[PDB]
Parts: sequence; C-alpha cells; structure tokens
Amino acid sequence: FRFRYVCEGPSHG
Amino acid sequence: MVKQIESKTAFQEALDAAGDKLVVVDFSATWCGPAKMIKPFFHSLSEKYSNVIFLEVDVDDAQDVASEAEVKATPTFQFFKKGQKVGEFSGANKEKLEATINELV
Repeated sequence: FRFRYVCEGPSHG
Repeated sequence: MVKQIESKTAFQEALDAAGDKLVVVDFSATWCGPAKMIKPFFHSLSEKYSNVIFLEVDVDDAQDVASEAEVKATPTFQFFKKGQKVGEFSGANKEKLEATINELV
C-alpha cells in the first residue's frame, strides 16, 4: 500500500 | 525542466545535475488527491520558469527521501541550491511558490 501521513493540500481551508 | 526522484540516489544527483539554478521539490502523494491536486501549478511553473529546476517525490514509495527530510505533511515545498537547503514551506499555497522562488532566485 502507498499511505503515510495526512495531505494538508486544499484540505485545510 | 522537471525531474522525478524514485530513490535517494536520484535525489543527490538531482541537486548535482540541477546546476546552480534554484531547486524546488514537491513532496506530494500520487494516491492523495489534495496533494496531487496542486501539481497543475507546481509543474506548470516548468514552462513559466524554464530557468528554475523542479523535482517530484513520492512520500509513500520514496520514504527514503521523506525520511531524510522528515516530511510529515504534504505537499511540502523544499528549496535546495548547490546541494544546500535555503528555505521550505508546506500547506496548499501555489501562489507562494512565486514569491518564494523570486525571493531566493
């Protein structure tokens, strides 16, 4: 699987 | 131009072959939307700034590069020059890439 930590891209807002 | 890093070996080589121009790295996850969602900007600057070197890293398949950089949030923009670090900043901020590059240009 390819997972690690959170992606704070345009997810925060 | 742009250059993808698949292993720590290509990382150092990227900075060495990057010459002395600025070097911004995009630590985005290919399986994560929010991260890859900003590539149309970072990668786009490739045609707006042909005088800058842009790299790419997979924080999931290249944990070796993320491990050395201890990245814990994507996208993570890291700036390197001549193999030396000069600045860095994460958080979806494609407009900042402009001000930051023109800063340490």
